[PDB]
Amino acid sequence: DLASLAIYSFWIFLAGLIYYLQTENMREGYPLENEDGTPAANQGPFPLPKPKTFILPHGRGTLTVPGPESEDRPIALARTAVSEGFPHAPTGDPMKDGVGPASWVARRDLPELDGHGHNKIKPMKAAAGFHVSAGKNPIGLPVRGCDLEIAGKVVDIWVDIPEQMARFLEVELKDGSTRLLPMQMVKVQSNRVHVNALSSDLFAGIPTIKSPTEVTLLEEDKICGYVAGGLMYAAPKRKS
Amino acid sequence: ALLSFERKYRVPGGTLVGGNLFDFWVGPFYVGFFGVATFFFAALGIILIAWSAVLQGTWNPQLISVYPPALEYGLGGAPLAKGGLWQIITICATGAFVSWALREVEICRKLGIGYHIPFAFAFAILAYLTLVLFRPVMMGAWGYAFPYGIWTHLDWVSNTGYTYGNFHYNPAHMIAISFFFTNALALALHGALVLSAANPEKGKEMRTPDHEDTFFRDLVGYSIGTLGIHRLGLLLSLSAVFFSALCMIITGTIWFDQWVDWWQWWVKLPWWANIPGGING
Amino acid sequence: AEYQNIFSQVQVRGPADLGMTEDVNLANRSGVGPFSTLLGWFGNAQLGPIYLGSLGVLSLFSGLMWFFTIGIWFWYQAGWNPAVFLRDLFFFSLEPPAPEYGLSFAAPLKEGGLWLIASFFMFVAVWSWWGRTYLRAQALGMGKHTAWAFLSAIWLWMVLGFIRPILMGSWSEAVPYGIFSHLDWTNNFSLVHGNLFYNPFHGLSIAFLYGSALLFAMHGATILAVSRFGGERELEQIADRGTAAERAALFWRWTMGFNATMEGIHRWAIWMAVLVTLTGGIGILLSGTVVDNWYVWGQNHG
Ligand code: BCL
Ligand code: BCL
Ligand code: BCL
Ligand SMILES: CC[C@H]1c2cc3[nH]c4c(c3C)C(=O)[C@H](C(=O)OC)c4c3nc(cc4[nH]c(cc(n2)[C@@H]1C)c(C(C)=O)c4C)[C@@H](C)[C@@H]3CCC(=O)OC/C=C(\C)CCC[C@H](C)CCC[C@H](C)CCCC(C)C
Ligand SMILES: CC[C@H]1c2cc3[nH]c4c(c3C)C(=O)[C@H](C(=O)OC)c4c3nc(cc4[nH]c(cc(n2)[C@@H]1C)c(C(C)=O)c4C)[C@@H](C)[C@@H]3CCC(=O)OC/C=C(\C)CCC[C@H](C)CCC[C@H](C)CCCC(C)C
Ligand SMILES: COC(C)(C)C/C=C/C(C)=C/C=C/C(C)=C/C=C/C(C)=C/C=C\C=C(C)\C=C\C=C(/C)CC/C=C(\C)CCC=C(C)C
Ligand SMILES: COC1=C(OC)C(=O)C(C/C=C(\C)CCC=C(C)C)=C(C)C1=O
Ligand SMILES: CCCCCCCCCCCC[N+](C)(C)[O-]
Ligand SMILES: CCCCCCCCCCCC[N+](C)(C)[O-]
Ligand SMILES: CCCCCCCCCCCC[N+](C)(C)[O-]
Ligand SMILES: CCCCCCCCCCCC[N+](C)(C)[O-]
Ligand SMILES: CCCCCCCCCCCC[N+](C)(C)[O-]
Ligand SMILES: [Fe+3]
Repeated sequence: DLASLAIYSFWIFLAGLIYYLQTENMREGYPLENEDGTPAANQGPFPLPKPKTFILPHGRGTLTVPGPESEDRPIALARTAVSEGFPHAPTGDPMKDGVGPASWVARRDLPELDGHGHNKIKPMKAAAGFHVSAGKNPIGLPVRGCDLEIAGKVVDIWVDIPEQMARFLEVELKDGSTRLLPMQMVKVQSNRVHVNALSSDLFAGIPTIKSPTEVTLLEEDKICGYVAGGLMYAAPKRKS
Repeated sequence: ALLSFERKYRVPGGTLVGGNLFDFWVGPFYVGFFGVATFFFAALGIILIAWSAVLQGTWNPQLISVYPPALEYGLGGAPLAKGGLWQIITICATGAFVSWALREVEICRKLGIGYHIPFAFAFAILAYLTLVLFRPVMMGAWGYAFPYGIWTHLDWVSNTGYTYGNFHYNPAHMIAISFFFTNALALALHGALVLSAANPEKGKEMRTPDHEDTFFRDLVGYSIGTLGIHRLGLLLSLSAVFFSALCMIITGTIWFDQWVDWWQWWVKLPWWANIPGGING
Repeated sequence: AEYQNIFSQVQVRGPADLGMTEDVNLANRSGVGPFSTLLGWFGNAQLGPIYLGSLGVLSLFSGLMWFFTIGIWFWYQAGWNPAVFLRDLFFFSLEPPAPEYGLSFAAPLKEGGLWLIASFFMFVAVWSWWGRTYLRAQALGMGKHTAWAFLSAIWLWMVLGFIRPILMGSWSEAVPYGIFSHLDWTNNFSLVHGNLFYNPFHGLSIAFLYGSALLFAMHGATILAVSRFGGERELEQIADRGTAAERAALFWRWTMGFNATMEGIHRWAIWMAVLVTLTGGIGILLSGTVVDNWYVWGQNHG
């Protein structure tokens, strides 16, 4: 019967499709590892797929995956138990060391570029002719931390030019230097910007950027990870 | 047992209950208090389903069916073999789903991410609870809930629907279906868009989000953008489930007649009710 | 309250974005529409530009002709009365020829001929719009994933209105043009084929429809949860994995014991979706051509 043939065939097709899809999703993070970095004995029933290569725009190279995996950074953690499957305690300050929820990845230390090869993200002051078009303008507002102290003041918005969206607030600190705060981690209010993730004293420790008019993917990861990490690591100095 | 980038994230903390007591993994799986609760609820639930299969006298997965108490029991307990097992399996299931969501919250806290995932899942739980708890309570009997069986749950959907004529005429059902269809359409388009940019024509460089905006604007004159589309898909699919639960909470309670006749209010409006011609005059 | 990224707190605007050139014939692009502050709370404020082109003009014109052919019939059914039109809007129906005309085009205007005309305009509107999804990707150097996904929807459409009718031997099998009447057609199709709940392809179609909502709920929620690390910049995370993509993956690994990549999730996405109308179209195509009664079929297991 043609319908039973069709249904039987579909189940075979679907097994192959799931196989294809699962292997496609193993182009990163594999092979699996033991807690010390070495290849784990058990890799599971799915083999790695044949490598594929992406051509990156603006002469930035290619990416081939799967490929050799490495963290390319020290991980200030250590075991807390004698067997597999337990947590790894920070060896220093987990905010400073970039571990746990404060983690960052070693992405390329260049800025993301738009389709024309210009920097994707710019301070609004350098983006012609971008301006706040709706909602409360954060520029000028005092910035408050989860300890209810003023950490600084907003001096600009970092905007995504091609996508016309606000990505960071540039906040100036007591010493005249600035930090980027992720837009998704601030609450803009009528009389302040509030930052639940960080107490006021942790603002100086936000990873700085090396050029004051651009930000690299690497710098972005360090800033975002640092701010998110405060949720767990600033919890003691917070605060109903 | 660990992805190549995983170890830096496996720190202590984030748990809701128990401190470090259950703060550990089993292979890839995080555990936590709610991993223990999930296991307890799920295991008891499956044991009880298997017990129900023994009392029904079959092991065929296409035949096993656990029915709620008959209508005559109302909202009280029933003998195990006559709807009581269903009652306990339902407590177990709810236990398991809520445990699962709460374990998800623990995982969010460890990972320093937003709570969006367990929030979205709660909608699914609410829809389940609408069918097995809220609606049956409002209607006065457990027996209006669906049975736990692969084919029998489908008999229930059919019998329940036809109790009101063609269920297509439920207006909240109509909105719900529209969100479902629109969600699937958006899923197809999101998936296709990202892939069409990451995997361009042979030999060409990866396209940018700018190309993605350009393509959709070229096509339909608008682009929701990259944050927009993930907001969209979340909204569409949660709205589908909200209106799914709505469409049923109102059926057998505030409306209990044939849904087709609900639409008469529009036709019977004074200013055109009596004009001849058309389909209704 | 932690801010949730459902609606933007602050909108910013710059010069109207005219988009990427690549191989696009720029003569065929409109200018920018207005900017909707309303839309801009949720997505992009900018409207337009759009791309015209001959195919686009054909498609759109043809699509309106389809729409107007149905509206004309609706007005006629209302006896030209505006008040009856609005009152009975969902009750009107442009219906296919009777079985007796078979597949012929010899049916009278009022008894099927107008249905065929409307159908004709829909046919060219849809297919020319498909060619459009291909060509807009081509001119931009992009993959053809959109046109390929669109073909899955077209498949169900074609099966319902064209392929299944031709195979059954008459246009009377096709779907009527009407709000309520398309629903009645749907209910009646199931009834006449012994209950679609016994069609394993209808059941797969549902698994994927539900599946699409599960997955987009999952994916959408995930991206939003990691948007504090730039998660929605999916293409640069594919090209250069960040902590967004790693926390995303690990959420799911810790929860359900496996996970995706930033590129691979979008492959799960496209397939979960296209399989709705793919299995769907097969379930319908087989109905009446090969299987008269799905309950009966299911008793023989096949
Ligand atoms: C003949 C039958 C009637 C009909 C009968 C009714 C009835 C009755 C109902 C619907 C409802 C549905 N119908 Mg109807 N309706 C029919 C015609 C249709 C048509 C159509 C094209 O003809 C469509 C598209 C729909 C679509 C709709 C949806 C809006 C809705 C189901 C989605 C849902 O509730 O999700 C919600 C999601 C859930 C309930 C799942 C949640 C589960 C989670 C929490 C837990 C599961 C995890 C665990 C068990 C997994 C196992 C563990 C393993 C490790 C995996 N109907 C016909 C006319 N319809 C239903 C509804 O709205 O209910 C609310 C409903 O009760
Ligand atoms: C949602 C509205 C209606 C509904 C109407 C329909 C209709 C109509 C159909 C189904 C069908 C499905 N329904 Mg139902 N059914 C509902 C209630 C549910 C609930 C629940 C609330 O707990 C569950 C677990 C199921 C699960 C089932 C699956 C057996 C099947 C595929 C679903 C799917 O791919 O989803 C999408 C989600 C995924 C893709 C994730 C995969 C998880 C699935 C496979 C879970 C399977 C669990 C099942 C075997 C329960 C065993 C639990 C164990 C004892 C632990 N239904 C309510 C009553 N359901 C289809 C079928 O063919 O059934 C025969 C079908 O045509
Ligand atoms: C009483 C009704 C019957 C039944 C009748 C049928 C029938 C008949 C069918 C389905 C089909 C489906 N049913 Mg059913 N259905 C029932 C029970 C249900 C229930 C439930 C009880 O909970 C559910 C969840 C489902 C849900 C489903 C879907 C999985 C599926 C349609 C997928 C889709 O995306 O189509 C929507 C997608 C399309 C229609 C394709 C769109 C094509 C493009 C080209 C459209 C062009 C648009 C353009 C011209 C218009 C422009 C206007 C704009 C403003 C621009 N059914 C009961 C048993 N069901 C379909 C199927 O495939 O089944 C196998 C189908 O034919
Ligand atoms: C709200 C929008 C959509 C949605 C959202 C959603 N679902 C989700 C998630 C979210 C965001 C979760 O993060 C969670 C997940 O981990 O995903 C993999 C989940 C999930 N959705 C799932 C299933 C599911 N969701 C459904 C659909 C939907 N989910 C909506 C369409 C459906 C449908 C449409 O029927 C199904 C079947 C699971 C894969 C997963 C939750 C897994 C879980 O809670 O595990 C804990 C419990 C067990 C391992 C099993 C317990 C066994 C019971 C004690 C006994 C069984 C009783 C049962 C009632 C019998 C059913 C018999 C059937 C034949 C009817
Ligand atoms: C799993 C498959 C799912 C799916 C996917 C899908 N659909 C597709 C495609 C894909 C990937 C697209 O590429 C394509 C698209 O371009 O989307 C943006 C599309 C599409 N699916 C659409 C709708 C649609 N899809 C369906 C759903 C689904 N599609 C499935 C759920 C359904 C349902 C659920 O019934 C609907 C109705 C369209 C938005 C679009 C196809 C566009 C098209 O074929 O147009 C042809 C006709 C016209 C150009 C005009 C139509 C007539 C209008 C009534 C006129 C009124 C408006 C007019 C445009 C005003 C402007 C005039 C002025 C100049 C005066
Ligand atoms: C205000 O009034 C005005 C005048 C402006 C008009 C207003 C418009 C109104 C009120 C009309 C509303 C339109 C409606 C209600 C349409 C809805 C129809 C629905 C719900 C469609 C659903 C199903 C459609 C399907 C499946 C159609 C499939 C069609 C095909 C696959 C094409 C088949 C091709 C055929 C038969 C022609 C063969 C031709 C060749 C190639 C030889
Ligand atoms: C990351 O890319 C994404 C966007 O950003 C560039 C989008 O703009 C869109 C397109 C958004 C629309 C208009 C959804 C279509 C659904 C309806 C309601 C017709 C998609 C698909 C996408 O993936
Ligand atoms: C329909 C969805 C089915 C998906 C379930 C199977 C995939 C999970 C197995 C992947 C193996 C995980 N591993 C060992 C590679 O890490
Ligand atoms: C309450 C539902 C009964 C649970 C049955 C256990 C799920 C097994 C999945 C069905 C597989 C059917 N099969 C292929 C073995 O025949
Ligand atoms: C499916 C979404 C539909 C989007 C609507 C299309 C808006 C395009 C407006 C472009 C026209 C600009 N204008 C008026 C200056 O010519
Ligand atoms: C993208 C692939 C995900 C796979 C989803 C698998 C769902 C299986 C549901 C079983 C359907 C049973 N039935 C009756 C339709 O044959
Ligand atoms: C259809 C749902 C069936 C559940 C299957 C879920 C697949 C998860 C596989 C995880 C196994 C992990 N590991 C490392 C032990 O292989
Ligand atoms: Fe995405």
